[PDB]
Amino acid sequence: DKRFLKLLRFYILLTGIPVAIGITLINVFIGEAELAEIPEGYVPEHWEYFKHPISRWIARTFF
Amino acid sequence: VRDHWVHVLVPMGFVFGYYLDRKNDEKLTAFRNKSLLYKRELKPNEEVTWK
Amino acid sequence: YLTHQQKVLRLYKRALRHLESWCIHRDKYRYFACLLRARFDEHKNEKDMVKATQLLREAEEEFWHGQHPQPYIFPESPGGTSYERYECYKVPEWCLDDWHPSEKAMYPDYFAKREQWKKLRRESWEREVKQLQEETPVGGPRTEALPPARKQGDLPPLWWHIVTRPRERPM
Amino acid sequence: QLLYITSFVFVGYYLLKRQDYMYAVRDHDMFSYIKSHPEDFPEKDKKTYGEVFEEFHPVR
Amino acid sequence: MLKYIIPTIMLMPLTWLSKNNMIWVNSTAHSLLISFTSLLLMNQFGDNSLNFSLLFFSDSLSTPLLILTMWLLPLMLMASQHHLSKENLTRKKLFITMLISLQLFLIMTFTAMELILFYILFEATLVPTLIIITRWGNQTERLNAGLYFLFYTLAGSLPLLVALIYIQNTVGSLNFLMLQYWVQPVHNSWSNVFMWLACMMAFMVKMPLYGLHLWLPKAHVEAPIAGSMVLAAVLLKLGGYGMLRITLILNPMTDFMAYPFIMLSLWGMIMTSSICLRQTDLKSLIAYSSVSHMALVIVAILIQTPWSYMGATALMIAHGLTSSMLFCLANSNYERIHSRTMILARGLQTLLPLMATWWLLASLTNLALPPTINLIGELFVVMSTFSWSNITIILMGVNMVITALYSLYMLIMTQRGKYTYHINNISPSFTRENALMSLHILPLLLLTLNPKIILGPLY
Amino acid sequence: SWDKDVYPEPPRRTPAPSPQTSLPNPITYLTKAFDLLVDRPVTLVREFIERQHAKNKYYYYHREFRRVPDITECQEKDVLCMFEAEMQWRRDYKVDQEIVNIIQERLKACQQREGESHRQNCAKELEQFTQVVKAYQDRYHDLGAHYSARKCLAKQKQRMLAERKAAKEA
Amino acid sequence: WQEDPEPEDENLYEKNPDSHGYDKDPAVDIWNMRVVFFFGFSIVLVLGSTFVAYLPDYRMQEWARREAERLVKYREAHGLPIMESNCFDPSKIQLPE
Ligand SMILES: CCCCCCCCCCCCO[C@@H]1O[C@H](CO)[C@@H](O[C@H]2O[C@H](CO)[C@@H](O)[C@H](O)[C@H]2O)[C@H](O)[C@H]1O
Ligand SMILES: CCCCCCCCCCCCO[C@@H]1O[C@H](CO)[C@@H](O[C@H]2O[C@H](CO)[C@@H](O)[C@H](O)[C@H]2O)[C@H](O)[C@H]1O
Ligand SMILES: CCCCCCCCCCCCO[C@@H]1O[C@H](CO)[C@@H](O[C@H]2O[C@H](CO)[C@@H](O)[C@H](O)[C@H]2O)[C@H](O)[C@H]1O
Ligand SMILES: N=C(N)NC(=N)NCCc1ccc(I)c(Cl)c1
Repeated sequence: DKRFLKLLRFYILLTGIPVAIGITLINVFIGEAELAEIPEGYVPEHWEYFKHPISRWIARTFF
Repeated sequence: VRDHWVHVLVPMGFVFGYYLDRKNDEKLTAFRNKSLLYKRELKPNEEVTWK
Repeated sequence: YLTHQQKVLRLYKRALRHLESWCIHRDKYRYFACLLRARFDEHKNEKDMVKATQLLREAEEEFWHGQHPQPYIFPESPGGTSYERYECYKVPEWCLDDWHPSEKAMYPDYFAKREQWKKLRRESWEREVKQLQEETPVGGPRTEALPPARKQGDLPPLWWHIVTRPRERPM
Repeated sequence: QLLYITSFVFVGYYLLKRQDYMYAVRDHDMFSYIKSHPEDFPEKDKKTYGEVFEEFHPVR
Repeated sequence: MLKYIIPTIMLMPLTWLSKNNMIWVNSTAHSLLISFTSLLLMNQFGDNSLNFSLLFFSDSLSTPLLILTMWLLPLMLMASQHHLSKENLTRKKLFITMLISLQLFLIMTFTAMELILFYILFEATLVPTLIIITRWGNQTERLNAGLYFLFYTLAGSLPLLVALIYIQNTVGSLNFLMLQYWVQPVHNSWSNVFMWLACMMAFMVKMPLYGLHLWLPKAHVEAPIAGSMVLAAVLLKLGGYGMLRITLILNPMTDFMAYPFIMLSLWGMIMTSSICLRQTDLKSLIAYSSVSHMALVIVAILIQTPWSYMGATALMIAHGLTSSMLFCLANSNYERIHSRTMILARGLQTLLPLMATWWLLASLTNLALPPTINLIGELFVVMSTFSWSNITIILMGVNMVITALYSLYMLIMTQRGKYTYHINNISPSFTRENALMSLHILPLLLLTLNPKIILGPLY
Repeated sequence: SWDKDVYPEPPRRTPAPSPQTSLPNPITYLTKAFDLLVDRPVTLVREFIERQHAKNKYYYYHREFRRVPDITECQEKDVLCMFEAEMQWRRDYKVDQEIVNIIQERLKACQQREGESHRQNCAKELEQFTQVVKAYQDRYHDLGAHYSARKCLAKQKQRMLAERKAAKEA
Repeated sequence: WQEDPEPEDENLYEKNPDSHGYDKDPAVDIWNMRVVFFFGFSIVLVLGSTFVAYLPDYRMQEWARREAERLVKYREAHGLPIMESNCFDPSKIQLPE
């Protein structure tokens, strides 16, 4: 039982810690988008309608 | 490597399936840039709105 | 199953304990416990077993009327407050067989002596089975009593689970 | 194994051609009949939903 | 959907071309990668469903069922590999092939636009499921369980085939997007009463509806563990998913045709919950628990309100993970004591401490402890049926009391009390078993932090 | 931060401290400790993060949906027009749900803000809540889980017919 | 009759006290443990949970709130009703009779 919990904790932290660090660095050194009026004659890309950089990246990349 | 070549089958299936999904969209462009909601004029160097 | 003598003695113990639950105070209990003993001694020599049975039957109806609805129970007796309290901590000995070798390494002396008990159990088993086989009437045992070991160097048949049972306060 | 695939593909190719021809013939026949019998296939005048009345059935 | 169909198919050559001893490693690893990619289906819009092509589409209803389907395959592979260890290699590969083909039919079933395509794939799931039960089940009765499973389903599905073909002739299409716009009201007549029944009874047998449920306890008692997991987690939900879709074209006739089936489900859930208190077979108890839970789903689907459709979707997902977990917990005991009797092995918390925690967590979700998605779904159904009729709160309330009673009774009987003296082969929990339990409960409890993705199209 | 007109608040009126005791107020000194030990270090961290955001400034927009013909203008069974009209009706339905949520949030904030005087002081919020709920109920309530623009229209025409008949009899 | 006896049940811990329960071969047993834990926990549950948390406005729930604020601001500024009983313009409707 102790071994399983140790293994479970290790593999969750294996990607969890890098993801937690990556989210923090993204939020600090990139930040969220600022709401702006659509400039006249400008057609935003579909991924420009979302505020968070990770959300924009998901929309731009996969969706 | 002959030991670990089977590990490309499923990933290649996904790439091929992703590929076939995109070609299937190309047969469904009857209304690209023709809907009342999203119809507009093409951007200065733009050839199609989506693909 | 119970003899007449056994039934009388069980009533006498039972009535005293319920009398004790009513009286509470020791001096009061001592006084009434003596009167109750006197009533039992009033018919100790009744030789007519038909009359003796009726006296026992009437005493049981008298007990049922006068029993304490909430008698004292020793904490660890059945129905007591501590009954079965430590069953959760009792672990059978065979679980140690499944310990990882690293866990076993922390008690090298305990597990050395444990092997000597397992060896003793293995080398005793065939005698125990053969002793019971040759002491049992044809139609199987008639009672649950087990025999003692007859020879020197023999162990009483079916001893392992009695001798190695969990301790009453195992943790 | 090579001839199994080739045999199936070869026969399958011609069966597919006949299949597509028979459905084209079916459509060709159907449109000609509609053309030759306009009285049985009138162009009905369609109304909008603002004009058409549909009963409302509340779900409550 | 081809980005999921093709990789699922590729699991078959992967299994057959794997090294002899790497069949479980390879198929488990790659079916988890497929499960990972299934999260791309979360690209759901507020107005339009995700319509890939003429054949397949996803919306908020099918997406959570698809992810549950694709997550369950790797779990079924870990669950099965121990009791199949003495099987010869070719027969192990055939077993894995049946599981892969079942996933292929399921992901196509949940995404088909056209209702005859749904019917065929919905029916195709019978073949592998029957093969798994009858070939790899343990005891003699598995042959009868296969027959009851097959013929209960076909007695309902064949009338559905007639009704669907009838509908296409009249309407001109069975594409579900078209039916959303061309649907016409069903007027009262004896013809439409039987059209309504032909459209629904097949799905009711799948749920299963109370009174048509007796096939389910037989199938579970006889099926291998993977058969139970897919049966409980996904196969029952084909009935729910089918009813959620086909009720579109049965209005307003559903207003009164639902009453006999609401009474069966409202009363049936109390009777099956009470039955669970007296069951002696642990797999049979869990099977009856499923009938009780699915009774709410039937009621929610039949009363047709936004809250009930959200409750129905959440319950279907929550029940799938919980019931599959309970079967896995019951199986892990079975693989030690080789008996399903609930009273045989007691006091197991003393011998298997961590596995007793999985039992506790599984039981808490089964009795719907807030804020689990099990409660969210059940609460939403209870809210909506109260508006349907205030009196139903009494039946719902009584069921929640009895549900807690048998959920904890199952926990108390197997995990607490005194361990059975003569059972001495209770070896410690394997890493495989602990990982299997945690791969049910962890996704289930993580969904509490973001329930919207399992609330369906009406969210 | 947010539009003060959409989410109005009254002008705050705090009373100045008016001590009538010689004992020091422990809250006053705790406030100084909180400002020095908690708020000040927190503010410095935010100001650092705000500097990084300024270096990388980018925008996102609010999607604007062109109006399209609604279900009343769609010919029967013309799926292409019904589709655009139906998707529009669904978008407005999700917007009206949020309008009711905004009004409910005004009502809830007023009740908490006004304290024991809330029954009198929150009348306007209560009345506005009552009206928007009535309008929302007329539009969408009782449509069922398979709601659509068609069913919404059928419900409106039923209401309009009852309103015309009532005036006719009046 | 001519039937093999029923084999005794095998305890995987006897030959391999370090068994993970996956396979009797220790090397395969360990690999099968790693794929389950890495692809199951490290990837699907950790990355999948992160993916779900940052979905771009699932079903335009956020857009509808921004849109509702825009409409409420405009309609109150101009003295219009916040919301109307009629969803569809009665001028586009034609009642029977
Ligand atoms: C925790 C690990 C998680 C890994 C998954 C996430 C990977 C992506 C991390 C964020 C990558 C940067 O994300 C991206 O940043 C830039 C802003 O800098 C944005 O881009 C926008 O601003 C940049 C300026 O920087 C300009 O090119 C332009 O104005 C516009 O494209 C993108 O809209 C956003 O999506
Ligand atoms: C839950 C996690 C799921 C894991 C999925 C694992 C499989 C990964 C599949 C990756 C597919 C990426 O495929 C391709 O990627 C590039 C960026 O790299 C995208 O790049 C494009 O994005 C949009 C598309 O309108 C546009 O800005 C532009 O055309 C281009 O930037 C493509 O839109 C996408 O089709
Ligand atoms: C005319 C068109 C024909 C198209 C044919 C395309 C595929 C043709 C493949 C020909 C080569 C097959 O060659 C044969 O493959 C299998 C697995 O690959 C090998 O045999 C296999 O046995 C078991 C699995 O059953 C495993 O240990 C391992 O996968 C491999 O040793 C044989 O040792 C090899 O002789
Ligand atoms: N006697 C019948 N009802 N059946 C029948 N053969 N109808 C003839 C109609 C038909 C159907 C398919 C095709 I292709 C073609 Cl060319 C013609």
